[PDB]
Amino acid sequence: SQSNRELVVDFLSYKLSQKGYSWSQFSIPMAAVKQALREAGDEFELRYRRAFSDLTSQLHITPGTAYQSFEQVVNELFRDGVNWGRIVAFFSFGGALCVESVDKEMQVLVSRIAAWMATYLNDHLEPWIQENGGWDTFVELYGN
Ligand SMILES: C/C(=N\Nc1nc2ccccc2s1)c1ccc(-c2cccc(S(=O)(=O)NC(=O)CCCCCc3ccccc3)c2)o1
Repeated sequence: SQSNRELVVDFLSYKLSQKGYSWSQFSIPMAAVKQALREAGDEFELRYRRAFSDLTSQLHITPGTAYQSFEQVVNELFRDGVNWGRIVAFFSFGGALCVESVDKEMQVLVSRIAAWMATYLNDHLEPWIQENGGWDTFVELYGN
């Protein structure tokens, strides 16, 4: 999808803005999915992410690191399969890897992390999203 590409892009830009970094590595129901996912991600970071294993601990992200490394770590969010919260967490996770990377002046890694997210979302998560009524059902379940 291209739709999903802009979600990842929307999410990462919001998060970089929010946490105080440049988001300029990045140059209706869709504004509505964006919002719902934005807020979802904030609620997950606020209330919940504290409980989980730091998956950022299990991926010292560096210029050498490739998609399989990424994939293998995100796979830990989905050993029991996909659900909406785990998808929210997946976006959280990416945002996190963007904050660390800019915090590590590797600002260029960002767009690549966004590449990986769009690949991972599209290869593994999409089959579930569609089965479960797509993003419009997420919004209905997590709006406001
Ligand atoms: C380890 C991990 N995440 N780690 C992360 N690290 C970072 C760092 C930065 C940003 C995001 C993350 S996410 C992980 C695995 C699964 C999930 C997850 C994410 C979102 C939602 C959910 S959830 O909604 O599906 N909830 C759970 O999985 C917990 C439910 C536990 C029920 C246990 C139970 C047993 C028997 C009877 C009743 C209940 C899981 O996170």
